[PDB]
Amino acid sequence: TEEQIAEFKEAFSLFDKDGDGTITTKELGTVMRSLGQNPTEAELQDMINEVDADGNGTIDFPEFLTMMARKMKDTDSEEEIREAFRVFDKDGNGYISAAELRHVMTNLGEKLTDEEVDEMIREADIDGDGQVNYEEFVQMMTAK
Amino acid sequence: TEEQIAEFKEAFSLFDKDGDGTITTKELGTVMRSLGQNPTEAELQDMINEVDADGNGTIDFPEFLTMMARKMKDTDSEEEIREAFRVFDKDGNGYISAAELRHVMTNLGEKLTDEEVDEMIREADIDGDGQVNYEEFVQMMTAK
Amino acid sequence: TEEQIAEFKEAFSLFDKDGDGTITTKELGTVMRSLGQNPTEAELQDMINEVDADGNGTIDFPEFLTMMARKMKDTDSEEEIREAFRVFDKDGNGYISAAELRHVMTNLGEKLTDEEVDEMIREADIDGDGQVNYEEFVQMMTAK
Amino acid sequence: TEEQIAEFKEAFSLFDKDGDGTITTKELGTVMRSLGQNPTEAELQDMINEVDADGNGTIDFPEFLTMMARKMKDTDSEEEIREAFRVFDKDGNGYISAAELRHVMTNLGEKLTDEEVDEMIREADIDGDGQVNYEEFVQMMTAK
Amino acid sequence: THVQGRVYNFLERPTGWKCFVYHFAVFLIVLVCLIFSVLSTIEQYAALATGTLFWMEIVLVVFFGTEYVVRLWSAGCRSKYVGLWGRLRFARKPISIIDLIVVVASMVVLCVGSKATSAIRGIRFLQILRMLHVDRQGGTWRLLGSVVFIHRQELITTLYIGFLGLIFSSYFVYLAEKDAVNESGRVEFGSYADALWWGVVTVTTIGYGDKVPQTWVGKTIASCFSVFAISFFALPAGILGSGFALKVQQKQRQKHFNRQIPAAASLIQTAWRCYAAENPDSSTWKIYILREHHRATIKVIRRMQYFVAKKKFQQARKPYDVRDVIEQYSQGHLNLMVRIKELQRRLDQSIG
Amino acid sequence: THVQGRVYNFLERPTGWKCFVYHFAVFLIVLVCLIFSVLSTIEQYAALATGTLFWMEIVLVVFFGTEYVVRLWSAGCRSKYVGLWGRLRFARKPISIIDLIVVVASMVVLCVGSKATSAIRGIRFLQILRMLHVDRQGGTWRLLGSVVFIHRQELITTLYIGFLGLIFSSYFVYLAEKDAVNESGRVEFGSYADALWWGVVTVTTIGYGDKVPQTWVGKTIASCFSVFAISFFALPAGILGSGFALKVQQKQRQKHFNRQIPAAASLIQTAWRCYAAENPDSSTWKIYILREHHRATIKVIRRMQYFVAKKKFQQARKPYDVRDVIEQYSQGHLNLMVRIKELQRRLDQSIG
Amino acid sequence: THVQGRVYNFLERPTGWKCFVYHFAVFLIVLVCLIFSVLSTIEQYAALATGTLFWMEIVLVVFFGTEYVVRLWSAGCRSKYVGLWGRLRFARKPISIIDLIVVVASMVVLCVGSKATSAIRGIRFLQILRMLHVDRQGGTWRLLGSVVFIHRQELITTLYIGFLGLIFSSYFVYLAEKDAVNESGRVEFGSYADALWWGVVTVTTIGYGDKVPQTWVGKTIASCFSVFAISFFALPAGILGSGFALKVQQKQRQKHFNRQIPAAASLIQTAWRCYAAENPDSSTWKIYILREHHRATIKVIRRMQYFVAKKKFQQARKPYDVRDVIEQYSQGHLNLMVRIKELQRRLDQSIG
Amino acid sequence: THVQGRVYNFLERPTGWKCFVYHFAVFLIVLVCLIFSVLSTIEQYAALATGTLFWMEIVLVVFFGTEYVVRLWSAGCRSKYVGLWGRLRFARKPISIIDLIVVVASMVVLCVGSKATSAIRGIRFLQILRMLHVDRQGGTWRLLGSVVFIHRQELITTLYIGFLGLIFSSYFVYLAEKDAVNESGRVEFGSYADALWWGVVTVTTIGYGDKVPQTWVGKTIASCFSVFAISFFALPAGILGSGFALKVQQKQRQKHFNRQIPAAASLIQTAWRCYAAENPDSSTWKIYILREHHRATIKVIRRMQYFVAKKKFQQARKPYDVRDVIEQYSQGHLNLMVRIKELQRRLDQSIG
Ligand SMILES: [Ca+2]
Ligand SMILES: [Ca+2]
Ligand SMILES: [Ca+2]
Ligand SMILES: [Ca+2]
Ligand SMILES: [Ca+2]
Ligand SMILES: [Ca+2]
Ligand SMILES: [Ca+2]
Ligand SMILES: [Ca+2]
Repeated sequence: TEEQIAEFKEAFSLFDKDGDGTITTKELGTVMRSLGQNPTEAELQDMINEVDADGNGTIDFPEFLTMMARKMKDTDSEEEIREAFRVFDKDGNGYISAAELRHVMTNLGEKLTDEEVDEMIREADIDGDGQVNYEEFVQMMTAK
Repeated sequence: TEEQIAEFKEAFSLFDKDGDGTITTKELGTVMRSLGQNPTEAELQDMINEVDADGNGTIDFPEFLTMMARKMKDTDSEEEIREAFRVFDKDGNGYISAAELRHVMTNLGEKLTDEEVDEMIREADIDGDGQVNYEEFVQMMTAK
Repeated sequence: TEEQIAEFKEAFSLFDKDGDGTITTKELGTVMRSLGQNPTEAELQDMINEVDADGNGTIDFPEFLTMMARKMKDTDSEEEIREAFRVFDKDGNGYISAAELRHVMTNLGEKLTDEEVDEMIREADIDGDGQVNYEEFVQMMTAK
Repeated sequence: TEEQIAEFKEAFSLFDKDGDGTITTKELGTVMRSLGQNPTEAELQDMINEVDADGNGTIDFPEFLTMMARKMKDTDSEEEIREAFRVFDKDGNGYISAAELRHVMTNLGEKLTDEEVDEMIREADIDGDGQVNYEEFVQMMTAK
Repeated sequence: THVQGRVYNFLERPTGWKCFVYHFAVFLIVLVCLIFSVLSTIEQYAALATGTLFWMEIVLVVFFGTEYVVRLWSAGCRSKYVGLWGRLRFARKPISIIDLIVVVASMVVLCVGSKATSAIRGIRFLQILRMLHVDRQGGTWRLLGSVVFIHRQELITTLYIGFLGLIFSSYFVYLAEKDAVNESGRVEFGSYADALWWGVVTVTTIGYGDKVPQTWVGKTIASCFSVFAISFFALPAGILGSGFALKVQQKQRQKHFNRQIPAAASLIQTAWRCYAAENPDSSTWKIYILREHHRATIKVIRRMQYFVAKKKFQQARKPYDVRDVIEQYSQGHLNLMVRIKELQRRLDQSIG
Repeated sequence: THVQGRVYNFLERPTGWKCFVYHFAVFLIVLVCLIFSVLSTIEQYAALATGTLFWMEIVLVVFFGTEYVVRLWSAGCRSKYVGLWGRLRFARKPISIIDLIVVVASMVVLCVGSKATSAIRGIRFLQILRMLHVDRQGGTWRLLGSVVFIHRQELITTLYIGFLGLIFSSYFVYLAEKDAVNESGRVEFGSYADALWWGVVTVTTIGYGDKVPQTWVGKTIASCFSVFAISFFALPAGILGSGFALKVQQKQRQKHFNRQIPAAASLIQTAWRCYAAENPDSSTWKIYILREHHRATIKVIRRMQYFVAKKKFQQARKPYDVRDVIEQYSQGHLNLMVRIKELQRRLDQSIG
Repeated sequence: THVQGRVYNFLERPTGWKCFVYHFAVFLIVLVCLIFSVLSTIEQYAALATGTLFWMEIVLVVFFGTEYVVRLWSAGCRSKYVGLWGRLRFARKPISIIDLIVVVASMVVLCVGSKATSAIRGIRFLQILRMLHVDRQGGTWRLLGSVVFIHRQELITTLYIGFLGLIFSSYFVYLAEKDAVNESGRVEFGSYADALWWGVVTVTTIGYGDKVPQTWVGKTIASCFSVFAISFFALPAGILGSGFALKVQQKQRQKHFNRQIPAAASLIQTAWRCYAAENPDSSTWKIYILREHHRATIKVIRRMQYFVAKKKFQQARKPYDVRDVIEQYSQGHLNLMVRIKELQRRLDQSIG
Repeated sequence: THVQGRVYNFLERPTGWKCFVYHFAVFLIVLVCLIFSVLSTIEQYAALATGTLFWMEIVLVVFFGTEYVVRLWSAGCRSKYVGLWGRLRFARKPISIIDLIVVVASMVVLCVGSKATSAIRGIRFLQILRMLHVDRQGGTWRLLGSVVFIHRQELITTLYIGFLGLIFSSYFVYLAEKDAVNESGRVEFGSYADALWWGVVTVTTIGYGDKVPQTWVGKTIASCFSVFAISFFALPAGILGSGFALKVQQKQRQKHFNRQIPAAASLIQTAWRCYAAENPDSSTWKIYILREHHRATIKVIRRMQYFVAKKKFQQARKPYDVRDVIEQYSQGHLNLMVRIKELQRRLDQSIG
């Protein structure tokens, strides 16, 4: 929609903060370290290699529109998220325990804070039975 | 022709400027930086790997004659140039717009000056319709 | 067994000596250099890549239990040890000499001391005939 | 022969000059630089990777005997030397000119001195016709 | 506590040796019953087998009915098959529909018979159709479907060439042998229908010989057709054999299951964070640490983290190739360039 | 504005589901008409189909004529097919020539018939020939031609071996069975023509049996021939199946379409600069900045830039391999050698 | 000193040219005797061959008995075949059991005959069974078993599809041709037994023609069956040919035999050290140098060294791949990071 | 000056378009003469072709005689074929021997005939034998020999399995059908000779049907034999097709011809230096610069240089693989370790 295009326009302008019309890894790292995100060249290349579809190594306005034309509710999206829940399902019988989920969240990734760990155990719980109904969890991830 | 051989002879002598009979990446970089072409070892290896057909890593007189025995009007040449115009033809319907050509020229390559951008839009234009007749453009590239 | 689990528990605690619950290459190198084992990052990565089954790069208690659940008397174990004795059997006729074994032990590996070389030539010897009965040697490696 | 074994023995002793019984890249480089051969680690690894058949990275006496058990008059040897003369035979008609041989010898390899270039043009010449009889040249390489 | 999972493993997915041998015994006894029913029509076992058909039929239908009932009851272990809706989803599967159709047809025919040849043949059909139930991982049908899906354009092209070649060859055969009469006076090629039948026989190399050209030109064109189009007839066997061989070759280059665990966890975390970006009153915003217009920036950061996690997930599912080496070398070279530049700047500052 | 492009996409290159199903329906109705015409000669549909042949014939010829006309009119979208010369170039294509020949033959036969068996057979021939029009990307003919071109020497060698083997085997069969008489007195091998026919039948495994050797030596030599030469007969199927399998395997290692965009742009720029090197009065010479004899040097620089761009283009079209890793490692090692040498020189200067 | 090894090499594992030609001569004379016995029943050699059967039989049985005796005596060279128990282990091998059974059956039949057709046929059976003794490295049976073991699920799937397809096709053929009567009044398809026989003939492309459908629908369904299921019939040849081709392709990427010697020696040393960890009174504990509770730590160190040696052994047996390059690059990058960090720390300390 | 080379290129190794079309015309006219001679025996061309056989025979023998003479004369261009000994070496080649035998047989038969069927057949044999002369690069015979040599053990194993399987299957067929009588009273399986013939027909899928089992057990064992052993019959086609496919796949990874020039030159120089090490009075010893016992050291240095050059030559002939990357990374890492160690030592000296 036109309003969505305008929103992407001011988002691009704010993320640029330079007026050149192209946004670089230097500027992205600068804004993250202003926020305090201690960036890395690994993050910079993980950004360049996929979003920058033109291939010039920068972030142009038409490029940004192309990557904002994405959609997270794709059939491929819920299929891959379901397979991801199947990745750590060691038993393979459709039974998933909350203890292993808590351990993985705490010891891997961003090292989830106890607040968001409690958020995990409260949102994904059928009356706190320990066996989360991950299909409806996938549905309400996709529903957003 | 004999005159062509002589022309290649003085071209080799001028590009050498040393009298050793062999021309190296050091001398090529020196002459480019005298012209002001801020060379790079990447350019030096991109030169060595293809022209230096003998494989000794230098530029000898018989080598230079072998690489000047080239011809840019080869059937393979216009075939590959036509495929190259097909590379960025996103639509694939034979329609090419001048706006994308201008954007690519300005934002990629040598960062074409506005003068040569105007040269592009004036030479490749059927009365300025925006749909260049790229087949005749290929023909008059090959015709030189 | 429960006693075996307890033994693994105090072994993990002693090898940690930090109380964090996870043991790192830094601590392992520190304890080895306290023993005097002049460690190397090659040894550290050769440790991480195989024992650390979780993949977090450390030594956790459940991980340590998983790697202590091993067994050295496996059919694959004696098969691979028999193939290993077949590796340096140059003749391939089932005849193995003690001289080559002594030379290999002295000039390769940990550079076996004369004491353990004598241990080799006395344990693996059918009345000192020079032709060791390597099948029973494999059996009493596996029997432990 | 026993005399050949003894010759290899004193050759090994002279090339060692240390008495350890094993000869290393350090000692080989030292003796070459005493001769004045300005060695390189590339030469050292090109030596280790092929002669050192045991794989310990040094030059032991049994190893040296194994590599001196070679023979340069092997059928594979003259076959590969004939193919090597076929490698630079650009025409492929069995005709080889002495001018290209002289140019290759002078501009590649050890940069053959004019003395050995004259040796080339005098030994390999059927009355100085310029078309060397390379089959008999191969035969008298193999005959030694 | 785990009785439902245990019975589900015992029934749906046998493994090890106990359940594997049990399922093998069931399969072999089913095949023995099928072959005995095949031999029943022959006069050797015309009477005894037919008399014993009803007993084995009722025993088998009872066994498969109980098996279907217990499998449906144990289907509740799967999260997607929990409740009445989940049981319906399990039943709506093609295999479950096949099983219920087979058992209902069996009970219908048995109750009608209790109080002919077509009924018995339908019994064999439902037995061999239920025999397909042993396929549990889809290793036959799903595998062949995937193989076809990979090579759709190739099979389309090959079939197109084969049909066109056989059609032209049959037309040439007919025009050469319009008046084809074999020995002792029979018109073998009565029409191009006969020509097409001879062509398909030749391409399948049956060689029945009921329609064989009797002219030299016909023999030559038949030889040319055999040279050209029989290769099309032999294609798919070699094609899918090579496909299986290359799949097995690539089966040796998969990363260990623990390598994709960090990528899966990271993508789950990023997906949850993107979903929770719609919750303004969350308390996780200050963990990164006043904040009024930075919510959009945080949403963009979470979105790009989710995209990076998606890239990591696609990288995890694919085997090793040159791209991993290229990117590893690129990141190492960039790191060492950066470190050398920092050292150069610091040394230039220090020297003065 | 885009109506010509839209109709060109609808007709020439169907995609998605609407046009794809439309073209599938057209193809299936064409095949149904073809099979009904095939069944027409049989007495089941001798009268009704023949009576209805003219109606379907005129309807189809009108449909294909309109389709050809609209496709030719829409061909003007392509730049190479603009104007009368472009329309002629479109018509000079083999597919366009085939279509126009088919439609003109159809209208000729229909107008002659309006005011026999051969005419109807030619109608079927033109229908199946126009049926080849569905090939639009050349995925059948161009693909098979490319596959043959890749393996020309291999097919030449294999065919050479096969023909020589079958020729010697047939000669041995004839010399063994010059007086071959089967049961009840027929000379099956009347000549080496019969021997050659038996040999081709054996290598194609038809097994008609009209000429079968009756001697033990003949049986042994026939067995040897079957062992040796039938493999030649079975070659091409497996050969091109393996070729397709390896092509599909290599289909996973192509760079993204945006990676070759910089190379294409650079080569276009270098080509234009080389062409414009012939224009002395250009104003782009001073952009690099007095200049009298440096025009030749600038021409050489542009030529070497064009050669480098050509190398980049050839690199873009080929998939990943060891060469890319080798050159990347070489450039990185050279860069770090250069940087370390610069650091060493600067430090030696600084220490004094 | 080495006479037992020499005779073992001469008998069990011929190599070079002398023993190789000797074994080839033995094999060819055995085959000549077999083919002469095959020709014996024919009247050309009915009398002379039968009269000479006993002489060659006794000579051969004596030769193979002496060969078996000398091979069993020379089996003592192998360490696992030392002593009476080792001789029994050698005899318990399937090949040794086959040889002893063959020789005992031969001597039994010869002594019974000395003082009919079935006996002679059993003689041929034991001769061709002993003929299998030439397989010494298992290159036939062990290789085929390994190839099957690698592709067990693939052959299971392919066979499953093939049998199901042929079963349904045969049922369709029977239902189409229940009343199948060919020319001059014979019921070719008397039952679905005949239908199954015709189906297996078609899938094997024998084309005997004793049961050929006479209806158009039968011909169409037979053509569909030939298109679908004959590929299954042709699968295994191409499958294992591709397997052999890929094995030979991978045969070029093995490390030299001296490369695994250090890994083997290290794993032997670690295994011995782990075994000796149970010996508290050993004198090797102080070599690493007071020690009371460190025995468990030393045991853990030896265990992890043994695990690392096992990893090295598994790496040695596998050919080169991307993993080796990845780990080499990782270790080099880690080393140079560590060295650069040390240099940075030392320079920061020095500058002050 | 180059007339001998030009005629050698024109005759032995045609290339381009002129000589290529000339040789193609010669080959096609030879094939036309062969097929006309094949058709000569048939009564259509019984008289005219036979009357014209002598004219074409003498013309062709004169043409091939002149061609052989000029080729032998032009063979002197090759260095190994210089002089009478070189001409004999050229003549001793199998192709030259074949050509001279063919021409001498042709002139003998023509002079005898001038002043029967077997002679004409021998004429065809020598024509098709001389037809093999078009093979000049050995692309058929040498290629097949190399392919066999690569897979000797694989073909040995496969053939062994195939013959054993067919032998046991034929024995089972005979024991099942000892009294095999087909319809209307003929003993189809009169013996295991008939059983072997039926087995080879089945494995080759000829399906003549002269010996078809009439029992159910015979049909089952024949089906098992067809399932097992026909794959062996189909092996070699797929095996060598996969071999050709992998060879073509590896044809894309060869280094340019100029890359092996330095290795060849270095190995030639080292070989000459090793040969000249036997010449004490040479003047090249002082180029490296008093020298009494260093001659042995110089010989060892030259020998190790020759070995290194041999390693470079073996590396040049093999395509790219992981070993090149491994050694390049190893040398780069060693260089940068050495440089960093030198820098560390110099900095430690400087800081004091
Ligand atoms: Ca903007
Ligand atoms: Ca910045
Ligand atoms: Ca010059
Ligand atoms: Ca310079
Ligand atoms: Ca603890
Ligand atoms: Ca520490
Ligand atoms: Ca010594
Ligand atoms: Ca030194």
